[PDB]
Amino acid sequence: DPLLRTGSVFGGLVRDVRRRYPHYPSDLRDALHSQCVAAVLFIYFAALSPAITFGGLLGEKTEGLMGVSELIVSTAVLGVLFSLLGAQPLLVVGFSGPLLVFEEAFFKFCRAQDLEYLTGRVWVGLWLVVFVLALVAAEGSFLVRYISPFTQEIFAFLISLIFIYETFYKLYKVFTEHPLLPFYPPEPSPRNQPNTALLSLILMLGTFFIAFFLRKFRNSRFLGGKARRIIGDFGIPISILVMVLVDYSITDTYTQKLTVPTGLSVTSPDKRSWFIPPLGSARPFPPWMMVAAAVPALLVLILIFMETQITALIVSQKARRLLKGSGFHLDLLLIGSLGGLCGLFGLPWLTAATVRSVTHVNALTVMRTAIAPGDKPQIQEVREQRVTGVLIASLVGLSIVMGAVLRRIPLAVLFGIFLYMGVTSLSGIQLSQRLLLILMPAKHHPEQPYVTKVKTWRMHLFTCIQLGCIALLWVVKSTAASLAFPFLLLLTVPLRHCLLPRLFQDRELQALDS
Amino acid sequence: DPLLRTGSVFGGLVRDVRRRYPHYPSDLRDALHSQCVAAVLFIYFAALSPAITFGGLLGEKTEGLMGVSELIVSTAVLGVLFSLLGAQPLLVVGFSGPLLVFEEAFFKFCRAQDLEYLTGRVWVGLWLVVFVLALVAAEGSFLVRYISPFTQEIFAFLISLIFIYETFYKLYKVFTEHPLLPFYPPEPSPRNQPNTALLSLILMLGTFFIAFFLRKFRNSRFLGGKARRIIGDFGIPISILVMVLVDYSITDTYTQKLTVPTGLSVTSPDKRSWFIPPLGSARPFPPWMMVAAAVPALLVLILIFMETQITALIVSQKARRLLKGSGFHLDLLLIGSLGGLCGLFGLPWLTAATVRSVTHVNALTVMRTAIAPGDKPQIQEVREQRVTGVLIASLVGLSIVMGAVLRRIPLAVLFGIFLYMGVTSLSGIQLSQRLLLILMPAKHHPEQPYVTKVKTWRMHLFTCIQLGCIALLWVVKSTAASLAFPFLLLLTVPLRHCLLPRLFQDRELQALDS
Repeated sequence: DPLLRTGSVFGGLVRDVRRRYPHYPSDLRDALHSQCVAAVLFIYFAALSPAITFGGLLGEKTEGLMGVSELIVSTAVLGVLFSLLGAQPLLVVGFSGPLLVFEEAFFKFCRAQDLEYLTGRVWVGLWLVVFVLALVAAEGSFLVRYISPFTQEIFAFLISLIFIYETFYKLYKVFTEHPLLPFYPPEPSPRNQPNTALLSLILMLGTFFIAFFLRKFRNSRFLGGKARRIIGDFGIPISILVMVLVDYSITDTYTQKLTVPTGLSVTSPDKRSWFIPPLGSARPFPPWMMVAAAVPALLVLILIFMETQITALIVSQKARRLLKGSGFHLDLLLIGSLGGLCGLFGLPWLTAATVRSVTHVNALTVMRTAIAPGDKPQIQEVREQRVTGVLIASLVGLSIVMGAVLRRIPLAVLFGIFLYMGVTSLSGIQLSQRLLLILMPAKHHPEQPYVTKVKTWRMHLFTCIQLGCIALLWVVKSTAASLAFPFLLLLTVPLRHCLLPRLFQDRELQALDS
Repeated sequence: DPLLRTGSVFGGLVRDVRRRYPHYPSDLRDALHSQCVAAVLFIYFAALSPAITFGGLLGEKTEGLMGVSELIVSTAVLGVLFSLLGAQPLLVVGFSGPLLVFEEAFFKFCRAQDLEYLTGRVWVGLWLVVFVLALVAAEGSFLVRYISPFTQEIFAFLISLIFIYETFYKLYKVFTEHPLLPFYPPEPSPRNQPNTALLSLILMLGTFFIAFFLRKFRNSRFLGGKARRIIGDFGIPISILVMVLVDYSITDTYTQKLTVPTGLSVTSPDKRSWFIPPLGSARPFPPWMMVAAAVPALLVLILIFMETQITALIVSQKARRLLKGSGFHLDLLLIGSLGGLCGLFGLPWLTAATVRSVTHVNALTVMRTAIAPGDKPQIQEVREQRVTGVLIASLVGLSIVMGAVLRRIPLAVLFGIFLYMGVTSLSGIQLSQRLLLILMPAKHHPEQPYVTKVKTWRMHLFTCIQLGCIALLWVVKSTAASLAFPFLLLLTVPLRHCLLPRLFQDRELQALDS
């Protein structure tokens, strides 16, 4: 009962510490295996590239005050500290879309009112620290009890679908940068190049298909059991290596490759330094802004709380075989305090990433080797340890000096890897199965509890409502009112607890939503 | 059984006629279905393109005396006549590699000795007619009882493997014609074009994958039974149409498309006409050549007999559920007589095609709709009829006036179709399963009779001998002694009946070889 209220200050934090910390030597010792190396290799690539993309976007939005080096430093430090001290070290922290939206909105507001951006960020971070401390001290993290699988399913489905859409849009942009022309006259990034878009498409599709086939090879009957396990664990590194070697042989064609800043320096050394004074550098900071910085801090608190808590709920489901324990009070305090203290040095705030954390958990799952003939395998265990997260964060931080190795990797392989991640993230959601059941005839449906106890036409209405909510949320995100997206999602909790009981019966709701 | 000897002249032919002809109205009536249209559409494309390729090669070899129009006319006429009068109308006649080798060798011999090529062909055809008549009149087609599944498996495996190899070599040649260059300066088929090789590869792979996925969609549970059957039957036409539309939308890049001669005319109107005089056109024909033309007639007879009878054996296996009957004496007489009479008009000889006939039979197989869950489907029936063969031959003959429609179809789609055909032709051979069983561990082998009654290491030696024979035959085909390939295959019949019993026991041989 981790969500019960105890009635004493900081009770949940003490309970989480006492529950999780004694397992520390086991956490250190569980990392001696060959699967952990493959997980590290996969998640390092899964986590490095979004940092570069969001750093480029952030540098574009904020006129070069924050860029790629700041994001890399923040990711490395926060990931190392969280994996060393967190109660759930399987979460992966990073940047996200809503954080970028908030940063751009706050930059516009600061520019309009003739205020300094970084000092405002400092005061926002201080207020966020105060609010998070006050929330944790009152055991305010027990409201996660009211987040039903309704909201979790909506959130996960929307996030994964958006992930896939952005991957396909990134592929599409190349076909407009390097179009297919009749004539290519002979001649500062290159533009209008031959054989580039088609080669990128081929590399992406090849990486995705090799990864998928190697993953399917695990459950086959060829070769020995040990060889099958070893080859299946290293499927994605093998795909990446094979496609990189294929691309390396063809040297006539231009392909875009990874770029990483060299050296540990701030993006704009002329404008700012590493430490941002809280009282103003060139101008005095007005006290009214110091007092009024609470509202953006409130918005950041709501965003971080929603994202982190929903991700922790999704990761710690009962069907995923999580044993050592979960922390709902310690992780929130760590993330909030570190984010608030990051404001002093001009670094962006971070939150737990849903797809990255789910992929990290999936990479460490060990299935039963005694697969029943013609039966879907069942999870045997999950390797709980802290070494992989620390290693991933350290590699992300250390990538600034490994530019020579990284400049040999094209982006299409990463596109294929992202496509595989997004596709495999959608197979763990009940909404996906209930959505596939629409096409199938009513007599082939499985023996799930929402099929036997619920009429066929009363189960499709639930899916219709969920899809309507997902579409409304996506539409709101796409328009100029995206800053209200974290609030609107929070409005699906009353909907399940105030309006759904008026339509569905209790016995139908208990089996449909569980 | 049709392979017994009766002891009276033309006994087998009379028995075949009396067995098959009464089913004629059923043969006409069984063609009223939607699957027959899909079969016609698939096999028309499967049969048209090899005619064009072999016509080009034949025109290259024989200095324009025989080309594409002659091959098209011969294919159309012989296919129509055979499908109207044959005892097994599911065979598809056409040209093949060994026939091309014999034609080139005979052309070289005629050029060396200063003789006319077409008159020599006329006399060779007359001697072939005489030999085939003498062979049939003595019930000489009872020796097919000695062709064990050993030889049939070797032949089918070699043919399909060569098919796949030629498809991949054609793709490689496409790559070599239009290389990937750094610069493409602007300046008789086009050469050194951009975006051609990669687009051709993409079209081939897309066609193959769409066809495979639509074939797999048949056994799923989505949609109704009628919709599943209809979509599965038309999988290959749908793939072709989709990829043709995809290629048609992109109008910037050059891709090679089907070319077909226009009009019904001989390839070289100056050199020759439609009728070849048997006594010599410009020079008297020496009688010694007339007498001595028997040896090439013997070679042609051996080739046609072997390949046609092995194809008829493969098609009429007991596991394929053939009901109406088979003809081993009527088909040989028809093919031999038509080939011999083709010499007078300067047309090439034809024989049954193994891959084409197997594909035609597969396209007409109806499986049981009551598929057991998690079980391989069982064949329900095969549609026996004469309409599809006549329609395919008529379409092949008529394609000389449909050039406008055909000039919009690229060759990469046909490459993908050929790849699918060659891949699906290898799944009906026991050698394929026994070759896959090498990789699997000894405890996962199925309950086939060659697993229970034969030791594991004594069933791998059989496969090793078969693979050695296949490799030796391929090596012989590749070198300059390819003209002896039909003989060497015929030497595998004594090997199974004189030497294999000295190694294997009767119990092992009876289960390993049917």
